Amino acid sequence: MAHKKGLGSTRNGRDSQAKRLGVKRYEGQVVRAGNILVRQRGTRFKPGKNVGMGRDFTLFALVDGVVEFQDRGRLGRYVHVRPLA
Amino acid sequence: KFRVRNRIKRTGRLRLSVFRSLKHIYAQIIDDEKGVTLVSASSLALKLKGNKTEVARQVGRALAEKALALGIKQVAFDRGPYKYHGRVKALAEGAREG
Amino acid sequence: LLLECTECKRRNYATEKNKRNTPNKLELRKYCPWCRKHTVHREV
Amino acid sequence: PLDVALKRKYYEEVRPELIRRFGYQNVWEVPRLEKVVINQGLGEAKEDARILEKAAQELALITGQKPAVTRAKKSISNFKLRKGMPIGLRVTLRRDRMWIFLEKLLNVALPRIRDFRGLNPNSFDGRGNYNLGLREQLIFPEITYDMVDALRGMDIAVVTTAETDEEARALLELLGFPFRK
Amino acid sequence: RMKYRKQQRGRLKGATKGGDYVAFGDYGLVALEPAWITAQQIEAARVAMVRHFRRGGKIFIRIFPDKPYTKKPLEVRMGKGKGNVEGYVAVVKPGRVMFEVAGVTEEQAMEALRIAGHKLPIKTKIVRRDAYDEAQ
RNA sequence: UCCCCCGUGCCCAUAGCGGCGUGGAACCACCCGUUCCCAUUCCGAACACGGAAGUGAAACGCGCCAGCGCCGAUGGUACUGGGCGGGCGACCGCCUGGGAGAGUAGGUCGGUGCGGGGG
RNA sequence: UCGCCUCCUAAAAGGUAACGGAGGCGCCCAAAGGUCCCCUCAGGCGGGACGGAAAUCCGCCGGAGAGCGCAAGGGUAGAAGGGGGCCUGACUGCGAGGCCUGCAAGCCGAGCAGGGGCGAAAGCCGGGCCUAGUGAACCGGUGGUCCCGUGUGGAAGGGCCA
RNA sequence: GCUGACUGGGGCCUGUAGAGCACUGAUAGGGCUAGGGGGCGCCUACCAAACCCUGUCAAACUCCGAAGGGUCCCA
RNA sequence: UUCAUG
RNA sequence: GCCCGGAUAGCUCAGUCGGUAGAGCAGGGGAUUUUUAAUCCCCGUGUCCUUGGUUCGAUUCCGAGUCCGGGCACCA
RNA sequence: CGCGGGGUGGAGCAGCCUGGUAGCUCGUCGGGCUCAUAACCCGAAGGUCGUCGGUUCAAAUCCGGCCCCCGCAACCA
Ligand SMILES: [Mg+2]
Ligand SMILES: [Mg+2]
Ligand SMILES: [Mg+2]
Ligand SMILES: [Mg+2]
Ligand SMILES: [Mg+2]
Ligand SMILES: [Mg+2]
Ligand SMILES: [Mg+2]
Ligand SMILES: [Mg+2]
Ligand SMILES: [Mg+2]
Ligand SMILES: [Mg+2]
Ligand SMILES: [Mg+2]
Ligand SMILES: [Mg+2]
Ligand SMILES: [Mg+2]
Ligand SMILES: [Mg+2]
Ligand SMILES: [Mg+2]
Ligand SMILES: [Mg+2]
Ligand SMILES: [Mg+2]
Ligand SMILES: [Mg+2]
Ligand SMILES: [Mg+2]
Ligand SMILES: [Mg+2]
Ligand SMILES: [Mg+2]
Ligand SMILES: [Mg+2]
Ligand SMILES: [Mg+2]
Ligand SMILES: [Mg+2]
Ligand SMILES: [Mg+2]
Ligand SMILES: [Mg+2]
Ligand SMILES: [Mg+2]
Ligand SMILES: [Mg+2]
Ligand SMILES: [Mg+2]
Ligand SMILES: [Mg+2]
Ligand SMILES: [Mg+2]
Ligand SMILES: [Mg+2]
Ligand SMILES: [Mg+2]
Ligand SMILES: [Mg+2]
Ligand SMILES: [Mg+2]
Ligand SMILES: [Mg+2]
Ligand SMILES: [Mg+2]
Ligand SMILES: [Mg+2]
Ligand SMILES: [Mg+2]
Ligand SMILES: [Mg+2]
Ligand SMILES: [Mg+2]
Ligand SMILES: [Mg+2]
Ligand SMILES: [Mg+2]
Ligand SMILES: [Mg+2]
Ligand SMILES: [Mg+2]
Ligand SMILES: [Mg+2]
Ligand SMILES: [Mg+2]
Ligand SMILES: [Mg+2]
Ligand SMILES: [Mg+2]
Ligand SMILES: [Mg+2]
Ligand SMILES: [Mg+2]
Ligand SMILES: [Mg+2]
Ligand SMILES: [Mg+2]
Repeated sequence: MAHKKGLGSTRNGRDSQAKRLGVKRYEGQVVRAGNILVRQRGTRFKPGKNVGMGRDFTLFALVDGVVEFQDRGRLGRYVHVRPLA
Repeated sequence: KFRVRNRIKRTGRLRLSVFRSLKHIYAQIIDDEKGVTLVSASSLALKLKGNKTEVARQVGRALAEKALALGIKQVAFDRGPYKYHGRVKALAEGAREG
Repeated sequence: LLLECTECKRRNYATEKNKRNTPNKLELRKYCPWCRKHTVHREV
Repeated sequence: PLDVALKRKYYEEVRPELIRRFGYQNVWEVPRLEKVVINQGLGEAKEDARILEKAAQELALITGQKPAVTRAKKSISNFKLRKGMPIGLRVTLRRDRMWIFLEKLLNVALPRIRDFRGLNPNSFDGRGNYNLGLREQLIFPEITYDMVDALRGMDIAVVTTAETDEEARALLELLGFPFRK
Repeated sequence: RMKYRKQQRGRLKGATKGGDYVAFGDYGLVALEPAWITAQQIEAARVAMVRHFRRGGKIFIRIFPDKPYTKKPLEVRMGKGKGNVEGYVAVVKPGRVMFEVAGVTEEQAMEALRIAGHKLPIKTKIVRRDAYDEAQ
């Protein structure tokens, strides 16, 4: 007979489309001016030398150079592009 | 604490860090990205007795002449506990226009 | 309401968003227009 | 001025008395005096034009220093005021102004609280920091009945440079504070 | 009793923090296979033991059901089930000591913890005493 | 060339906290005053200026201490790329490379640049 | 239920599903924006006149457990928190370069010029701590405009810019 | 026209498996002890917060956190 | 002129 | 989005087509009062929406703005 | 078995507006009336606002969700 003796109102099918966060130019990448480095929501990666912080903390290289990182422990995880010549 | 840190809101180079003591006033041009102090100037261990506004002007004159003694023209003021005031560095010879 | 600042008996709506109950009523903001730089720009 | 009478009594008797009392090893080791704060709680910000900043002028004419209205940090709905703003009066007296206020307090004001068997020497407890309340604010030598509308009991707190409570006890009891024993 | 829970099945994989030693009491039931020990099986084994050695000693239930076992009410598939059919379930991996009896003699302890293992769905060992320790 | 002090950075707690003594010739600070600049929703408390009468008492510097903290190996398990099996199952076993976390032994109250001032 | 945001499932890049788990948005703000200068939180311990056990005040211990308009994370006091002063950069032209993506969108954007804000100056400012707060097109409206104006001058009506 | 999948060497990123309570929560036993229950005047069992030892658990917890994976360079 | 019952 | 009408007391409203401010109900007091109403007499809760303005003086007239009740109209 | 709707004084109900301002009738208690009860008149008083957990400065108000009660559906085979 298949006495379909139920229903059910779900309430939790909802998700925002994900944002492709994170870092995009790792340590040693040869980036250019305006090439964004970190796409983040907080400021997990603090901007160092020659790296601007964006409006939503998008780190991005202000010069033509090769990226290098450092974890300054208590201070933060600075991402700075050291320029080349 | 005086946690003020109008230090690290200076990333432009040639950081003129001051120090307004009770006795003297010291001043020193530090270089950034390679932390080496380039020139410096004390006040009372250079010149005039403790009339501190005028001698803080005169230590700045001596420091800017020391800076043009090796040719540095664009710098950036420092010492977060400043309250830029009677500790004067109203100067010539440094084209920061401070 | 969405209100646009006009250069004073002139052009150049500047198009802000006011919060009308909280203050409005001759919204006055110095603003750079398309022509003749800097003015007073009362709203609407 | 600079020659407050209580300040002179401190600088001429009490500091060598505390030295010859405790066997100090420094002139700055003696408990100095650095703070007399006066707080006025004053949760009165209802309707029908309840201004009540006459008490600020009243406290200013007592002490000699215009107190600041301090906005409430946390907003609690038990007493109906909320959202920061309305009232709490604080004044902080340091040097010679603190000394002339204590000349007005210790000799003229307390001797009078309506019974006044003394102060409460269980009130220091660990820091320097002797705190004491006032039920009736008009014991002071400036303000009698015809300058107010209601009773505006403040509480003062005098802070010493004393590490324990025994040191500030021995300081203030010779500066002129009586106590209960 | 708190933060939102109709939580997932997980998987009863490898057991290392799932199983260290016997700490409280003397003797201990200890599991030999990962299984879901319900609150009903916990209460069932515990009131087997406390009624076996009557008015006896201490029976420490070191596990605790903290996982909402969920059961749909015999229908198709629209969302998670209503939750907590008998209730909550202690996710138990092997080597975990489930019950410990304290002070009561070996003849009651071995014929009590055996009853607890008989009402539990897990093949068990029963440990005596003198396990892992740390003090100098 | 070395310790002493002052700033100023680097590594970011192996350098922190709390102790326990020492420092005052200088330096640095507290201090003595608010006229002077500028000050604090009150208060020269902070900030600032004048001073130098006094003091290291705080603060700070520099030593010892392991109490808390922090770091923490050697191992060895966990876990696992990769392979190959057992297990109706839940899952487990072997080989191959990696290899933690906690823990334990312990290590530890700086190390180091730069410019001044001083015996 | 239909779009958007936050976690998680998502298997330590990204993305990833289900009528899987759990919450939110359809706004707000002329100061909750900019800049300059200050200040530090919650808590707990005590101590204090009405005073709640948390009003206000004082003193210690308090490195983030407070706050950031709002859900949730990320972040954060060496400020993004709170206060004060001055203001309009909630500009106009652009924009190298990227991120992302099927296209369309979305997002960051140093730098140059005009013209200003703030500051002594270095600088910072093209909205808000950030990711939600929305809507392709078409058809109209409204304000300008050196554009077109059906032979010509002009209007109608168009475009363009808002 | 050797760049490719793959691999080796480097350098990073990340927060899963593990694991641990440093946080957000749930927690088991014992000691300590703020507010209600026994007549309640001080008073009486973990009938009950925080601490305290000893125990644990977590996709929406992370002081840590591998295997790996991703990317860039030299091969 | 109102107004129910013991 | 335009077009009307209105802002007069606690409420609903009229306005000599500027020279005086008002009803009606509500509220209160007072008279009778079996009950409550009804009835009777007397007082008000009044910047006449807000300002600007025209006039010698403004509710009145004029414009602006705000709330306020509608009428139609599209609605991409 | 799934929707949506209530829970508010002894009972029956208004409600409560982003949350701060809680009542109505009858019933009740005391009085007055009456020979006495009715009826009527006068004074008040009574409620953890369904429990619970949630954001909130604060919940009865808003968000869930759980227990009773109500109204609906439970169809095509
Ligand atoms: Mg920016
Ligand atoms: Mg500096
Ligand atoms: Mg509109
Ligand atoms: Mg160090
Ligand atoms: Mg010690
Ligand atoms: Mg010593
Ligand atoms: Mg000396
Ligand atoms: Mg110092
Ligand atoms: Mg000392
Ligand atoms: Mg370790
Ligand atoms: Mg290890
Ligand atoms: Mg040490
Ligand atoms: Mg060391
Ligand atoms: Mg990922
Ligand atoms: Mg801000
Ligand atoms: Mg107290
Ligand atoms: Mg008090
Ligand atoms: Mg915070
Ligand atoms: Mg919101
Ligand atoms: Mg964050
Ligand atoms: Mg300001
Ligand atoms: Mg595209
Ligand atoms: Mg775009
Ligand atoms: Mg988006
Ligand atoms: Mg925002
Ligand atoms: Mg079309
Ligand atoms: Mg023609
Ligand atoms: Mg023509
Ligand atoms: Mg344009
Ligand atoms: Mg795990
Ligand atoms: Mg825990
Ligand atoms: Mg957490
Ligand atoms: Mg790695
Ligand atoms: Mg992956
Ligand atoms: Mg090659
Ligand atoms: Mg009748
Ligand atoms: Mg009758
Ligand atoms: Mg009868
Ligand atoms: Mg008879
Ligand atoms: Mg009217
Ligand atoms: Mg009216
Ligand atoms: Mg009319
Ligand atoms: Mg009538
Ligand atoms: Mg009538
Ligand atoms: Mg009248
Ligand atoms: Mg009047
Ligand atoms: Mg008029
Ligand atoms: Mg008029
Ligand atoms: Mg329409
Ligand atoms: Mg009621
Ligand atoms: Mg009822
Ligand atoms: Mg009665
Ligand atoms: Mg049919």
